[PDB]
Amino acid sequence: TCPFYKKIPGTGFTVDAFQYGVVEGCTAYFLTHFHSDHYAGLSKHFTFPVYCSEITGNLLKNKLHVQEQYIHPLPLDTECIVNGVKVVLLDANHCPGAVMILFYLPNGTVILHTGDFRADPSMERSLLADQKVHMLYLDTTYCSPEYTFPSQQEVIRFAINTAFEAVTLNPHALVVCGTYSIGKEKVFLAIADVLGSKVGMSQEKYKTLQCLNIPEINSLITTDMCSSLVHLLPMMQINFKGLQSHLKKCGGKYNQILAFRPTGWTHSNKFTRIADVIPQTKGNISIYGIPYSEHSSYLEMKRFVQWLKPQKIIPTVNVGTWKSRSTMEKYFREWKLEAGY
Ligand code: NI
Repeated sequence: TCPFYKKIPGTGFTVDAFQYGVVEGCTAYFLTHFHSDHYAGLSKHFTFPVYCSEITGNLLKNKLHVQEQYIHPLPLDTECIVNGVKVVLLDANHCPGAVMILFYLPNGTVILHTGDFRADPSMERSLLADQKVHMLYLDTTYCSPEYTFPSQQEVIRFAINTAFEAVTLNPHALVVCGTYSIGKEKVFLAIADVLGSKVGMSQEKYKTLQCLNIPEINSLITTDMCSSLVHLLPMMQINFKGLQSHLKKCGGKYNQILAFRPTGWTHSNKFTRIADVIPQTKGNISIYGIPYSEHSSYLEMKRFVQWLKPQKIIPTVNVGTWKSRSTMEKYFREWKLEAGY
């Protein structure tokens, strides 16, 4: 049964609410982005109108084989009427296709649901800037001040420089990169660009990536593993054993592996700088774990809520415990007192 923080009050609308079967009183189901926690339940036997972005729609048609008559793609930064109500889609600065949604309720109330997001000062010059938000449904994944990480550009900087140095020192090494889902494609697209290579990958990852409207993409990725010195692998293979095993498949082409595990936040960030990050190494194989976040840090989150000045905030991540809720409400009150709204 559908939780309260996935219902839009005063409408026939739900948000990322697909795993509960037939939601009583729902006429238009919304999907913020193509990640498994959010789409769980969708398939070729889904028969209600789904609203989403274009890219999200491609992933529904091609990866879940949801039928074409039910996918309603909506363009961004655009006022659209759905079941008598004005919606707007804005960039979530998360993974590809990821949106936030602005709902204009018939009784004058105005709701922002954030989906998943990495807050950015650029969001302060979107269509949000024109007006007031009475309720905010907020991705609170890193809502505690100990959650610090670098900017995406610092992380990619470090990944480029690392990879170009190792391969200029050893022209016979292979670079591998981890993935489970969509998102973080810059990790491997930038490493492959500094290095002269296309990216090598499986048939399933290649077709996921063919859904994402990335320009010049046919020139960047391939299913021919042998032609490539950057390779994509499932995240669970980025371990000494998984790699050893992959190094054998390549057949005396490479004699060294440098691997990148993109993680979210991890405790080591509290003490060490991006600059100072060091690998695990066994013999001829090395693994870097890198804090490439697609979620707001604490500092980013707070800044966005203070510019937005909502009347009421409802969290959507970390909702399960009394101690987590209590913690999050304490930061909402400090933010509000400080900015004075
Ligand atoms: Ni997500």
